[PDB]
Amino acid sequence: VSKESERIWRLQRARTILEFEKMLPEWLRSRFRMGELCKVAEDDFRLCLRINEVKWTEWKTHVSFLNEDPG
Amino acid sequence: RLKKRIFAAVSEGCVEELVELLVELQELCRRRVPDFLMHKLTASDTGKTCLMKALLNINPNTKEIVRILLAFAEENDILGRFINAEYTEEAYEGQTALNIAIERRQGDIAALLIAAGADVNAHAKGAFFNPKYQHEGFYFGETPLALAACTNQPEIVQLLMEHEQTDITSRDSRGNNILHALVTVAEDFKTQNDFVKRMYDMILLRSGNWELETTRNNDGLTPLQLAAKMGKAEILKYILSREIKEKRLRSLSRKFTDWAYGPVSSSLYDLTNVDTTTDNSVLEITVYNTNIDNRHEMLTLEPLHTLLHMKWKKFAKHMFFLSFCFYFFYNITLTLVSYYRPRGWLQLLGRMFVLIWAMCISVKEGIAIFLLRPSDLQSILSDAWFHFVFFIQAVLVILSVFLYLFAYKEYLACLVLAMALGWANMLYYTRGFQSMSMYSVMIQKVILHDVLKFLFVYIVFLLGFGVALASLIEKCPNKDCSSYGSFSDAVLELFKLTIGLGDLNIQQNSKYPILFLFLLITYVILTFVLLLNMLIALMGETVENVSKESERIWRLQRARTILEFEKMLPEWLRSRFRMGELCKVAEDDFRLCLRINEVKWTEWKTHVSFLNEDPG
Ligand SMILES: COc1ncnc(OC)c1C(=O)Nc1nc(C(F)(F)F)c(-c2ccnc(C(C)(C)C#N)c2)s1
Ligand SMILES: COc1ncnc(OC)c1C(=O)Nc1nc(C(F)(F)F)c(-c2ccnc(C(C)(C)C#N)c2)s1
Repeated sequence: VSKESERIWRLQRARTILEFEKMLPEWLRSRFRMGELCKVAEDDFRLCLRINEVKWTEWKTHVSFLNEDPG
Repeated sequence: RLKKRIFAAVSEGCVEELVELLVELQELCRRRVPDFLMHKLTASDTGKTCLMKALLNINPNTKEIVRILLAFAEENDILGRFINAEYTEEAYEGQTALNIAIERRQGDIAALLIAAGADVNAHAKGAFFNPKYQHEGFYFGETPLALAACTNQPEIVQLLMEHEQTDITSRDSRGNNILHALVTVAEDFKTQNDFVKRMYDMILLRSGNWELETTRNNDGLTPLQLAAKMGKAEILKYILSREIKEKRLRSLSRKFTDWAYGPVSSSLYDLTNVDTTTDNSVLEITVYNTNIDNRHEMLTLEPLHTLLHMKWKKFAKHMFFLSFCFYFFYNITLTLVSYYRPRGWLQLLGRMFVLIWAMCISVKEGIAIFLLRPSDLQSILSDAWFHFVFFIQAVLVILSVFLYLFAYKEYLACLVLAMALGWANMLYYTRGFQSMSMYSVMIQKVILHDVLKFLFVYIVFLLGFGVALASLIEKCPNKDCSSYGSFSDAVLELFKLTIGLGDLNIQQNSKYPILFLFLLITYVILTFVLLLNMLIALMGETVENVSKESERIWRLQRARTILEFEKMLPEWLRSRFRMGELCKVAEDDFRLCLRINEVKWTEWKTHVSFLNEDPG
């Protein structure tokens, strides 16, 4: 029942987030506008969302990346 | 341009012959002294060279590419200033090609660079490698040895440690050496699978000497005190009980099993920077730091656990019982002067007792509050909170005596409040005994968490339905025509409807009686649902969680009480108690060891080692 209450809270939270995003005008929505514009290919330039993670298990040489200088 | 051409030729890696041709052309242009060559081989803005740019972009043909690059550098007497070129940007300042070859987990190329003269003592002192927040930057110790250790590369660590020019005892920007950095980097077992403990053991044995463990960073913290400060419980458990059975590296041990026969084992733990006789030991740090929430797991490690147990048995049990007895008799006298109030032979003697003891309690708990750092008050079921209620009660007592000496009538409110709060504060002492600990923590959890939330929502219900049923009731010319008359009348009737002292059938006197009874039955149903909700939350959630949470809170309060009592004693008394006896460990070691005999009846192994084989 606590799973159920937490799940209901998360679902209604997402629902009211989307409700509130619909009330704003166009300019306020464009001023919030989640997502940074990023070039991912030769000429792609698609809006992305950045997520940092730390994994201490899958040790691999890093050969796929867009920037060679992290930060 | 040739710089961009060579850079792309060395980064793409699909063409090594193209960089060979460009290097032939570079030698041709150089035929026309070293500075022009390295200005055409390193990006002037950042400082990245063809070695860095080649190692950042790894491909199956990068070993031959770096061989070609180092050959061209050696054939020009420039290898020195080329293989040890570093960044210049304030983000990766000091990063070298060895750092880049180790972060890419390139063992062959790393051995190549070290055998070609790369300074293994380079310090990546840039804002990326010394960040302020994780996930933006990565702190490893600012050294290729620390980088190879922090990223689980035991073979590169062996290669760097078997080097002669390497420096294991080198301190980075923060003063952290390899061991402070390994402590800073350790996370958990469900996150790292416990390789930092293995790297710690390896780097400590290979450099067999106390210079790494006795080094203080820019905060004065050794690796052990640093593992205590940030709650690295696995690293701390490893260090605090670390037994080297090798005959030469046994002085690096902290626990010396010298006795084991069957399931029994009498070991000798080390108490050098542990047993509360130094500036800030592992015991005091482990007990007093409230920025981790891992103390429950760290106060169970063998030396700290037995040290707290023995401090208790020796003096703190008695000091706690005397504290409890004094507070109990102070509360009894406060009760007696509250009941027998004036409405001076021995009464004033007792009042002066409670007044001087209230002043003493007030100064004590006020001192404790002054040096009471935040993050202690993070949890409500924490001992730090009690200093506040003890202070408030002592303040109420002295304020009531002040108001009684003068001609005020409100001294009785303060006196009765002080008596009630003292009897409540006895809960601090019942949380110090063991059984009463579980009982009192369960009671206080119920109250402070669930009773207060339920009481907030229930006060909302009470006030709402009291206004609703009071506005529905017609004024009438002044004996009790109604029962839900004034607002306080309605709130009282609803409250004692909840606790079972109320009747649904009263003098109506209202003009909308069906709406009145609908609202009343709605109150009853909603408050039953709320009551049963709280009751279900209690009966389900706390049958398993607070069961152990009781032991957690008891252990924390016990440790904090033991340590403050030990601080209260005079220095000669502390010197008298001072658990732990001297023991010769090596040629000249002579450390204060604590003997702990542990019988584990689930033993399947054999023991052959000793310090005094003759069982004590
Ligand atoms: C709305 O329901 C609730 N919602 C949340 N919490 C609740 O309890 C606090 C309740 C509830 O009804 N509680 C109870 N009240 C009483 C009363 F004695 F007062 F009658 C209970 C009772 C009655 C008779 N014999 C016992 C013994 C001593 C055997 C036990 N045990 C207990 S039980
Ligand atoms: C007297 O017994 C009854 N007879 C007939 N109907 C009843 O229910 C309406 C009842 C009954 O239990 N009433 C109650 N009133 C209250 C009050 F909060 F208001 F004080 C209850 C209470 C008080 C304090 N902590 C709880 C916890 C959080 C432990 C729970 N759960 C519940 S319980």
